[PDB]
Amino acid sequence: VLRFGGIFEYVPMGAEELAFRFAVNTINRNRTLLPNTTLTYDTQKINLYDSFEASKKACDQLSLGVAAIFGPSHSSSANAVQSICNALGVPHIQTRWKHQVSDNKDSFYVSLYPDFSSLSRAILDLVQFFKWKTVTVVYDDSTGLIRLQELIKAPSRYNLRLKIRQLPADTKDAKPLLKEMKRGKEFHVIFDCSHEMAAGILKQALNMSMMTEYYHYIFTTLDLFALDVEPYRYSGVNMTGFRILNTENTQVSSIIEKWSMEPDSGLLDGFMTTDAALMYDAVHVVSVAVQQFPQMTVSSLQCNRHKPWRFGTRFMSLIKEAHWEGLTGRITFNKTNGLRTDFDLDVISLKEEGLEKIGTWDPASGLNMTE
Amino acid sequence: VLRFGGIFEMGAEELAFRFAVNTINRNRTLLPTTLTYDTQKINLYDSFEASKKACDQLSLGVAAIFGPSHSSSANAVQSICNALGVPHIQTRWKHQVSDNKDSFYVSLYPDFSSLSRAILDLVQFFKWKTVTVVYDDSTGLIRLQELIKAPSRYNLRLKIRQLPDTKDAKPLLKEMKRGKEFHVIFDCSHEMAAGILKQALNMSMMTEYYHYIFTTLDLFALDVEPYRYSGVNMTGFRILNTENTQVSSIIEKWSMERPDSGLLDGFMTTDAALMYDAVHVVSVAVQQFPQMTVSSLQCNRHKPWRFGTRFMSLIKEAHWEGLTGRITFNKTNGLRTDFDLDVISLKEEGLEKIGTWDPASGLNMTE
Ligand SMILES: *[C@@H]1O[C@H](CO)[C@@H](O)[C@H](O)[C@H]1NC(C)=O
Ligand SMILES: *[C@@H]1O[C@H](CO)[C@@H](O)[C@H](O)[C@H]1NC(C)=O
Ligand SMILES: *[C@@H]1O[C@H](CO)[C@@H](O)[C@H](O)[C@H]1NC(C)=O
Ligand SMILES: *[C@@H]1O[C@H](CO)[C@@H](O)[C@H](O)[C@H]1NC(C)=O
Ligand SMILES: *[C@@H]1O[C@H](CO)[C@@H](O)[C@H](O)[C@H]1NC(C)=O
Ligand SMILES: *[C@@H]1O[C@H](CO)[C@@H](O)[C@H](O)[C@H]1NC(C)=O
Repeated sequence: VLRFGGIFEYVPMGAEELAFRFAVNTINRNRTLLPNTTLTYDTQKINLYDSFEASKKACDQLSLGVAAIFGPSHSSSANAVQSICNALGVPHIQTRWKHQVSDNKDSFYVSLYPDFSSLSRAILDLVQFFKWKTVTVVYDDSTGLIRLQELIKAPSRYNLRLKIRQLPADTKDAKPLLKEMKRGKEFHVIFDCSHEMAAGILKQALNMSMMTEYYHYIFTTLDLFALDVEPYRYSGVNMTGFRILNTENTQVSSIIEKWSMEPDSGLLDGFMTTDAALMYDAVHVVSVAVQQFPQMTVSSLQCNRHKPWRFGTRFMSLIKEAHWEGLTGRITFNKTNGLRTDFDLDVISLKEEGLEKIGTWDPASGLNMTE
Repeated sequence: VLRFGGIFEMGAEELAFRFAVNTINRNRTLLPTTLTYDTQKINLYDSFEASKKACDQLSLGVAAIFGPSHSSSANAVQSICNALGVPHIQTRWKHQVSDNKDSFYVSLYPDFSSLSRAILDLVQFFKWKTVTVVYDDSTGLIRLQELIKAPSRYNLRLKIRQLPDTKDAKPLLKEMKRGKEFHVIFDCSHEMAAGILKQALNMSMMTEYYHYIFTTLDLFALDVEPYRYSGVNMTGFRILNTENTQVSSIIEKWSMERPDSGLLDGFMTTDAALMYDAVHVVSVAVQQFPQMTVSSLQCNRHKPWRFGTRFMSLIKEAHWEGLTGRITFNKTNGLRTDFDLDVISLKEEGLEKIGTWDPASGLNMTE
């Protein structure tokens, strides 16, 4: 019997927090996992973008005695708990993308979120398939540039002429930006934002008769198809994106169901995000690591009192090597970056019947289209 | 008599800090009071060690911490400073976040959105149609983003590359030479720059066809001797007013205290000059607040700093003529968005001021 850690936003409850609890409870029930063990956990609710509070709440979970911390979903917060985890030798489990640094030499952490250099290369692979010559990439926050940088420096190695814009704070302030694209005849567009931001801008692009067949939008969000695309079914507009969540598999469909069993924004109700799906998978991927390490026993470690974690290098090694078929498909880590650089995607596009798989992608095979 | 804080990777910023408080002590005009300080040497890119060393300086009792010169390290001490209400003094650019609501901090480094707008103002003056922007690390994209999204509002067609090893820049140079990319912007440290110029030279890439612009403000602490009569054009900016002799003599007694790399020996970087100015800009704030007294504050024991909101207010309002010119802060971002630059270019006599710039006036060229 051992304990896990968790840090989530403070507020109604969070979707990642529920995917975490729900995950350890189905690990308890399921015989195959922990036939001689039981998962308990400790939840901490911190105000995000607060490195200090995240570090303290982290140290409280460390003295309490955890085998791994599932840190916050933010840049600053996650970097703090990542450094504390690397110091005291306790594994850090990130479920989102954060800006990494070459200088940084932390090793006690892994990220289940699909390496975003693989996704940027999948996007341009999709632009190659569409034979696009021009394209306007519009991002939400500045980190978007660091994210899909492999796409930004394609025009230098390729024959591409892409403009690049950004949208302000207000959601509905996207109309002026849309006026400039409409006016600039920029029909091929990539959007770097959350599926919520996306559903919001599509509702405005619609008001600006911008949903014709001339336009073709690609989306960064993997939760693209948790969107109510009903209003744009027969508008003639094309839309494409990726999906790492294998909802095609019924095992995944039933898990998503018992999870959803527990407003007019444009989103569909009763859906599981990839952030929630990645937290659920994280719990399972670390459960298979501890499964191969029956001699595990948490320990009370203090931040002020320097003291590495006993079974750290061993546990972290079993985690970076773990291969697990989860909701998001085959899960494996780049031995160098402990970063998930190899994964399977399903390219999907809007049709007159709705969004549907038109092919697959992956860093290896490249781009396979079911013509 | 009060104490200051400092965190560094001896270093040039650390010496500019000590040197700064010692000249504040000597100089009558300031502290007619005495400055003592506490130095901490942390391994950079270590949020944890930076937070602990910071809390040790907080319990010790400081009036302000001059945090580390890194993203992660500076964000940690920035959050701790905002919590315990002690002013944070950053001297470099770090990626800021809209969500972040910390207020106890200011950055003397010139707002990099003003510099990105000065760069394109320079590209407008040169009437460049094409241009290849090559950055060093990924944060460069976030930095000069105001330039990257110019092609959408303007008539510009700029490529964009990244460099990996210093000497591994040759393949990148082959692609530019081959792609006829003569107009080039470089986003890197003056050390990286001096290194790539030495290679561009070996590749007969220093002709009059090429024209390089540089992000580094320490551009002209470079040995540009080998490219004097090569015919190549080179341009950059300078916020350090070495033209002013007061600044020239300070830089001198500084270089009196402390390899074939392409750099010039005995120079003061803008990072060191900004630390020196920081100490003075915060000294003028405490000068207008004689009722100041440091306090021992604990991290585990929540307790804001008494004269925090007041001190931080006197600092964000402080106007000070320093080594880097007039220093003032954007009331909203506590970020130095208004400053004076001196555009400089390589001639047959060497680098020299060919004009000035600033967010207000725009671009003034001494034709
Ligand atoms: C679109 O939005 C405008 C306001 O921006 C509103 O006045 C108009 O009724 C809308 N047009 C339609 C028919 O959707
Ligand atoms: C692992 O990381 C290296 C270096 O970033 C990268 O080149 C490689 O593609 C990654 N591994 C895989 C198979 O994705
Ligand atoms: C440039 O570098 C090459 C390879 O090291 C060297 O052989 C050559 O002499 C250099 N060019 C000159 C003229 O210095
Ligand atoms: C560089 O400067 C000289 C000054 O005479 C100018 O004639 C030339 O056009 C410039 N080089 C470029 C980039 O054209
Ligand atoms: C401060 O920054 C804002 C952008 O955040 C800018 O619009 C404003 O002009 C700056 N303050 C002034 C008036 O100098
Ligand atoms: C242009 O520079 C001159 C000095 O050469 C300066 O006196 C003048 O104020 C500048 N013009 C303006 C106001 O932009």
